[PDB]
Amino acid sequence: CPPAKVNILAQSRPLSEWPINLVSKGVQEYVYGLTAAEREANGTSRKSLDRWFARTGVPTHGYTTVQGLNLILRHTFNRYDGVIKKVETRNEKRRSKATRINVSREADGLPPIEAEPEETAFGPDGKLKERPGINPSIYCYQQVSPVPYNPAKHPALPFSGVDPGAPLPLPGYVPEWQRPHLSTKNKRIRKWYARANWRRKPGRKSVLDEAKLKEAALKEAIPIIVTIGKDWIVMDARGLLRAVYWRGIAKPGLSLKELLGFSGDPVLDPKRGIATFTFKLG
DNA sequence: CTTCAGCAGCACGTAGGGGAGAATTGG
RNA sequence: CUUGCUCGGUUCGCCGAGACUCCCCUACGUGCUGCUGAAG
DNA sequence: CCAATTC
Repeated sequence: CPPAKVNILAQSRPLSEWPINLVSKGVQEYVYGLTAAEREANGTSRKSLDRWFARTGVPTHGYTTVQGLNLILRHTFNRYDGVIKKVETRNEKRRSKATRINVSREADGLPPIEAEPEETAFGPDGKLKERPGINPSIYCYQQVSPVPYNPAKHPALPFSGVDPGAPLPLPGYVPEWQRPHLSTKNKRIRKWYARANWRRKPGRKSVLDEAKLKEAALKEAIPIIVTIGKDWIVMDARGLLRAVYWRGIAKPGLSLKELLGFSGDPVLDPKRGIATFTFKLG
């Protein structure tokens, strides 16, 4: 299941202010640090995750979605136990080392020697020692998936979305002295607005018109709008188009129905202004 | 003006926890 | 092969050669900064 | 349709 990247183009308000991000971070800040006998009492239903949000003092910000709540609760409590799992596995290896030295101990016939003490992940106050930090990932789920852009349905915005089904489209003077060795083989076709062509390096003298490349990248945008609640993330499927193009899956035959068909559960990373997409099973 | 000594890191490997859906279905 | 990353050519118009299992977290290191205690 | 259920 190889990954792919999409650069977020448009959004209403920053990802970190989304109810999904807020509720995730709250759940993690509450769970993270809890005595081993507290996580038992506080450790898939509308009813279950409507008393869990009352027994625990984790407020919900207007986000009651089973597909949107269970995820956080599945990851958090698996991390809290992988932290204990690191200590437990190291202790298991320590006990294996004790067994290894004991084997030779019976062969020598001497009484067993003293063994080093073990460790835990909790200190004396009952709280966790290696407290895991807050993952900022805003995971997306089935009912809120990458949909193409249709200006009739989605909110007005300067963009231009192609029809669900149509084979997607397949300055730049290439001057005469540039044509004795133009690449006859198959490779990428960048464009005039590509930023690899305008980066500031000493052998270059026309560097980085600030808005021109950005505008000509946005003109030909393939937008996809994941909409969670009243918030929307308008994406750029070109990064997804490249991945299927260079990985030998579709050769100039796809639309914004088959492209997205190649997982509708993206992982959004708010800090980088990026989106991550998975593939199918093969 | 030197060895070492123990914490931290702008920086780097490691090193090991975790994560990366889609099929009914009711109302 | 439309975004995006790395590195090169230039007449400054884009051209060429590539990477593409990624994100978070805990800790620790080696070179350099910082606080100290030994020896003339 | 679309937010809830399985596994």
